[PDB]
Amino acid sequence: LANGTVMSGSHWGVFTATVENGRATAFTPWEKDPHPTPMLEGVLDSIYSPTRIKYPMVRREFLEKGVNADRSTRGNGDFVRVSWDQALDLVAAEVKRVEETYGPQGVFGGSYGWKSPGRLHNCTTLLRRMLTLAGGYVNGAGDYSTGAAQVIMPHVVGTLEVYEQQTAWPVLAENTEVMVFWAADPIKTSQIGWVIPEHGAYPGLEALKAKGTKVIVIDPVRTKTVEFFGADHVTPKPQTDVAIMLGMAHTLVAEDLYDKDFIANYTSGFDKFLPYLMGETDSTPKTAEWASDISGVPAETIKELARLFKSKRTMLAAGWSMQRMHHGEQAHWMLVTLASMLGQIGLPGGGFGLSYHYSGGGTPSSSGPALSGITDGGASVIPVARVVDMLENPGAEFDFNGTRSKFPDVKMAYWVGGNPFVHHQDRNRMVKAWEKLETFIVHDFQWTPTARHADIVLPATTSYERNDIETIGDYSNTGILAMKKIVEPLYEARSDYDIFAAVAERLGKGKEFTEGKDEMGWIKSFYDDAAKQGKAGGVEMPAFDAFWAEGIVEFPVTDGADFVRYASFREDPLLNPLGTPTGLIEIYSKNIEKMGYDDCPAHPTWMEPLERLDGPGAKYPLHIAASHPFNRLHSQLNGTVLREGYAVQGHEPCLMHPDDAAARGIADGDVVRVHNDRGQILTGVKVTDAVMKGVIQIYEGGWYDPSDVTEAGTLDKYGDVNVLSADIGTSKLAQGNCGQTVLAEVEKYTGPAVTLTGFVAPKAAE
Ligand SMILES: NC1=NC(=O)C2=N[C@H]3C(S)=C(S)[C@@H](COP(=O)(O)OP(=O)(O)OC[C@H]4O[C@@H](n5cnc6c(=O)[nH]c(N)nc65)[C@H](O)[C@@H]4O)O[C@H]3NC2=N1
Ligand SMILES: NC1=NC(=O)C2=N[C@H]3C(S)=C(S)[C@@H](COP(=O)(O)OP(=O)(O)OC[C@H]4O[C@@H](n5cnc6c(=O)[nH]c(N)nc65)[C@H](O)[C@@H]4O)O[C@H]3NC2=N1
Repeated sequence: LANGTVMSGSHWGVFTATVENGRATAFTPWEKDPHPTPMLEGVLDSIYSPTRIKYPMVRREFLEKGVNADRSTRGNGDFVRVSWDQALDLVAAEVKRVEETYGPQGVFGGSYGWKSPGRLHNCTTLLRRMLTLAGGYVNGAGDYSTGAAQVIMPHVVGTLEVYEQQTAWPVLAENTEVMVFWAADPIKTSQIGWVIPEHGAYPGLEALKAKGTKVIVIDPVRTKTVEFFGADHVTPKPQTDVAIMLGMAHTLVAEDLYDKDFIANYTSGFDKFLPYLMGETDSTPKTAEWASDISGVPAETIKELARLFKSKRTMLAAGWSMQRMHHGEQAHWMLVTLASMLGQIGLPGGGFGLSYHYSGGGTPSSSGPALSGITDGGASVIPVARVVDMLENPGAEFDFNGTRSKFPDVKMAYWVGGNPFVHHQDRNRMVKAWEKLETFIVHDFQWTPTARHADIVLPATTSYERNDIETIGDYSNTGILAMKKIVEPLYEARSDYDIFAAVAERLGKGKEFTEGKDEMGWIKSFYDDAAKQGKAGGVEMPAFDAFWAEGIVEFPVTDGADFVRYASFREDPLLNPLGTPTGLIEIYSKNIEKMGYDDCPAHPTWMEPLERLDGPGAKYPLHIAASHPFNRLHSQLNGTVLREGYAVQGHEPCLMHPDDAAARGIADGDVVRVHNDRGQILTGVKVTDAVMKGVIQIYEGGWYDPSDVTEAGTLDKYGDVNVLSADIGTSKLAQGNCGQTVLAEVEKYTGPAVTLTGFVAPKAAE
């Protein structure tokens, strides 16, 4: 057996693995990583944990009855182990049957998911490459991260904005006087990257602290971002940020402080927005006092913040939680409007930024080339979060960005690299709608709730059991890494590439799928490509084997540290207008006006959400800050040793304010039932004043562990927050998810003891 070290990467960073007798025994972070993630050891563990999928399995009821199977029992763990050949024969037969019987509209291939990095072993693209050869499929559009923001921004500033390079960190360090983190916790969220992360946000944050720059955080939770900076902390009732922003804008107009020149020369539609702000249209001036009545933030505080932002070089760095809510489009649209009134857009250190908390935005871009990877080669596309609406309403129409389409009639769903039975909203609704599917196939290397609900489960390998290549730095393009194989594939696990190649072979399309190339053949072609472009661009790169021997190639930064977003638009709006219909920032959109959507007006507007903390006639008393986990990447790593560090009596933790806990006779460490009209879950409480009164925090990603799959509304024993969320569109414009629009009640759990079954494999899978 092998003994030695091997370097590779992941969504958590670059690392060196120590291998002893063919087993990985430790992951040590890259010496050049400025801030490694404590989660790295959970990544190692995920390769060997009790929930690792060993063999290909088929649900017994499905094996026995096929389409006539009782579908209500999916998830009960009654699986039968089969050989790879029979499993592959079955999958290929089912794909062909559905394609022939129902056409491409019958196969849902959106397969949303974070998967693992890698240009070759991209499971979701490989799935689609195979389905394309099979006859076609229904795809998903957008994502769960910025579903609302990515649709509204192109109407306001002309581009998606959320996934674009930010004004460089060093520019902020030298110019910014006030840094505001609005609904953003960069310390927590910068641990991860879509491609390999360089953790560039930490050096930037540390430089701001060293400078003595003033930091203000607007978040209902006193996060580590607040603590690291000793920041001025404002806590609004969740879902009221728009009211606060209107109050600030009203103040700036009232005191005649706003930048009339910026407004006049760089925006369009402020004249149509002003009457609303003044209360002419509805007899309700949007004053700081009015904002206070809604948000709970003192009127004088709202006024002082506005005056401060107006007089200092201020950067508004906003997160995405506030748009993952009902009417989410309004949040960043109003933020940009407020930013316009301040008039600092395009100035070094001023304006706004929507990606400082994500994958290193702001970290200086190098002059390196882009790496390419394998490609894939009723409406045929639906907004990702409308997946259950589609299942329930085949043939019904839906609105999206000014167009109206019909839902296709789906009979099969194939999922890889994703965990919809954890990520999607309103679990109970989803569990029932899933019965409309004749066949559900899943590939994963961990027994997630999604894998447990499959008709056919195929064991995939992790990135550590294969070779790949990937970029370091979504925005910085720091370099290219050789993701070298660390250990041999465990049990009967196979790469998604091999599995799909075998299925395609059975469809008579093996050669079309593989292109006659093997793993290393594909990898070399991607590298050689980047190398051709590199040399043409003046960047020197080694030959393939030389690159592989060293394991990494880094690129030089030329002028990337000087980047200022919107500077050219500000310098000359005549030569460099924006990509909007007017060429200016659209505070009022004529196009959106023409759409006639009741839930998405033509300018930023405060609207009552479905449910909110202290809202009129609200039924439940507490808002659940269902945000991103500190110690998991969504659901990833829940089934590893890391869980021991945060579980409370074996359950997902629930942070609760001492006043809220006392009113209920709840003590620190108690197991509590969190419930509303949609569902009920058990969590373990940690009493802390970190969360504002009226708000509890239960992160998304907990592995749903239902008591009885056949019992409607069954209790989730572990703590999947999505058992409590509603499944509705942000509005007709974007149809984004509202995963953080959640109210619930909590009571100490005194019922019978439950046994956690989510972190051990199904008995038959052992
Ligand atoms: N550690 C970690 N785990 C992850 O799962 C993870 N996922 C990655 C992905 S895909 C994304 S998309 C990003 C997520 O980035 P995003 O900004 O969406 O993050 P969240 O954690 O949902 O929310 C950030 C903050 O918003 C606060 N907040 C919630 N409700 C409100 C509100 O109504 N008003 C205000 N002002 N603040 C509010 C929360 O309390 C939280 O501190 O993180 C990325 N990074 C990640 N890191
Ligand atoms: N209430 C709520 N609040 C939220 O803020 C929220 N965030 C949303 C966001 S922004 C996102 S992106 C989604 C995340 O939901 P997503 O489904 O992306 O979550 P992950 O836990 O990353 O699941 C990825 C799965 O891929 C598997 N996997 C890894 N690599 C491979 C591979 O190479 N082969 C195969 N076959 N499988 C692999 C992992 O083991 C894991 O089970 O949740 C969304 N849901 C949310 N709900």
